[PDB]
Amino acid sequence: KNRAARVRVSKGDKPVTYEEAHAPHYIAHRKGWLSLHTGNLDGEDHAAERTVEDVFLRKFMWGTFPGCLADQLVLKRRGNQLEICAVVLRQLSPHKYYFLVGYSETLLSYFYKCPVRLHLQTVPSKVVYKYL
Amino acid sequence: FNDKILNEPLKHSDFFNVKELFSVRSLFDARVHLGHKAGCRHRFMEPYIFGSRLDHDIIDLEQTATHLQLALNFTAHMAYRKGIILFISRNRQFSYLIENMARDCGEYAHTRYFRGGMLTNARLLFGPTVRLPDLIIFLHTLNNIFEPHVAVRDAAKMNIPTVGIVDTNCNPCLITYPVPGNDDSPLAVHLYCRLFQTAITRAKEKRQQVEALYRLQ
Amino acid sequence: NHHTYAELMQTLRFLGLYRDEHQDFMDEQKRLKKLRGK
Amino acid sequence: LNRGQIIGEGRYGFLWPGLNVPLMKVQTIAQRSKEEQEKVEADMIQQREEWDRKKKMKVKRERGWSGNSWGGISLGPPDPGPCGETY
Amino acid sequence: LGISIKVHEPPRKIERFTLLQSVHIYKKHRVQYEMRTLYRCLELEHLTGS
RNA sequence: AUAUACCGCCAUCUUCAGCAAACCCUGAUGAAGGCUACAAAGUAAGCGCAAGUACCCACGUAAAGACGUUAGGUCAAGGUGUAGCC
Ligand SMILES: [Mg+2]
Ligand SMILES: [Mg+2]
Ligand SMILES: [Mg+2]
Ligand SMILES: [Mg+2]
Ligand SMILES: [Mg+2]
Ligand SMILES: [Zn+2]
Repeated sequence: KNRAARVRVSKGDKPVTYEEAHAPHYIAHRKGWLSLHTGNLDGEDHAAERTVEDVFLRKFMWGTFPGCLADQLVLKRRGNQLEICAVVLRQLSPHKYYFLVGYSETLLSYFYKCPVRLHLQTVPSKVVYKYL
Repeated sequence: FNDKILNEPLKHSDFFNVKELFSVRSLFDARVHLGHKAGCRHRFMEPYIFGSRLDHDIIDLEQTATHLQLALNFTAHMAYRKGIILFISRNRQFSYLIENMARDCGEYAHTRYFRGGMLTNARLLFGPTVRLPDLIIFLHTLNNIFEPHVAVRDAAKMNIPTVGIVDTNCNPCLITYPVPGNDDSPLAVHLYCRLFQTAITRAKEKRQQVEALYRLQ
Repeated sequence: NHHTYAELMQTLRFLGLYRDEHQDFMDEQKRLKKLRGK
Repeated sequence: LNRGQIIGEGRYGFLWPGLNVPLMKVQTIAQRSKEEQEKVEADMIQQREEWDRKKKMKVKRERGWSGNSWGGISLGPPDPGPCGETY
Repeated sequence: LGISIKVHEPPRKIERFTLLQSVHIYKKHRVQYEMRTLYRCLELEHLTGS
């Protein structure tokens, strides 16, 4: 059996999002890529250093938005403009939410050396595509 | 409060005067009295049989007609009290006729293959808020292979009264209102659908005039 | 640089702005090893 | 098993203006004492032993015909129908 | 801006590469990845520097 | 050190088509079983196959292939339980 990015059927009470219900042979067939940048087109350099920054920003924000991140982020990239988009649960107080935008915006501005802008989205519950 | 018109026609005796749609003479000339061979009689057709003539079992038409003042009366009351009446047969030789008679009156037919769990598993086969039938009328109590129907058990499992045509090979036991009579004869069940249709549409129009009389007084 | 990436995340747990589950998984598990071990 | 920790507290005692304080009424960073985080550390660890003991609770289970034998143990009354019919 | 324009689509260069599937043994089992990277030309003609 | 605690990634039957929650029926309310369209008790979401996509098409080839088996392979990719060295 191949077990690369599937969640396995167990019962009827396990909920799952659209993305991680989809197996990795659907990457551009039924899914989109979770992060956009100009690296893998040929022949372009700077495909290499960027993805070891790309893996930090979804391991940074898994910890600085703790308990509330709905699914994986979307890390768009427009020239010298890193555009993070995120859908986040409606569980925290908004005074906390506005704190860690400008916390993480100007700490990710001063790490990548670019501007970074966050666009949060609020959903009340985790959006479930499949009751597997 | 609407219980004046419910508690009159239980005190009256044959309130719809159902003893006019038959006698033994109408039942004789459409061959109700013939039953199958003495080879395939049941045990519980034994009271209802007159005798065997050259091994052909002959059904008591006196003991038929004392059931039908009582079987057609009850299916009149089920039409009066607005309950769901289901006609079942599996004859395949009257299967047009039963469903067409369910349109000629205002109640129900099911003459096709019986899905397993139609009454005992209704709530998952349908929505959870279904009113199951309140009397089932059989015209062939037997199935297309000669054992009693599925819905003679699942009627009694779901606690529904049932009037059923029982012939010399059928099982009268779990069905509450046996009608010992023929069912294989095309003149017999044209008669049987004639009495069952008219006894409910007379019983329906009794229910219409009483509430209208209550609507005015 | 792997010090730049890994020591900044050390202090951002120390100032508690980033709550990581792996090193939470140690210092609770290391709590229940020192109760017996060591 | 993330249950105990709040989103602003770290054991360098920094009371941020947006997290860990009541909102803006202080908008100044506040490095605490060595003792006050020491008491918070024992406010932390004394809170963890309580939900450790509340894990380790021996419930007085009823006992049908013998213990560790699902004999004449009761369950609750049957669950209702999907359209009424309480039990 | 009234600019004399044509478009054509250069053919694509899909640079597929292969990788091993299990972490350990089994060279008879590979998975192969690809980049579909596409093209477009925006052939403008005769316009000033400003 | 333990792949015989595992996650992770896989092999394999699989060049299959079945696994099935929730109900119901038969069994005298036993482990269990549930099939016949001139239909005799089964119904069903969900998963899989199928469909659909990719390549040059509907073909073909990939990709796919559930539940499980062989305590299959890997603590030496990286994590990590337990024990062990400091
Ligand atoms: Mg394979
Ligand atoms: Mg004991
Ligand atoms: Mg293949
Ligand atoms: Mg397929
Ligand atoms: Mg081995
Ligand atoms: Zn007959």
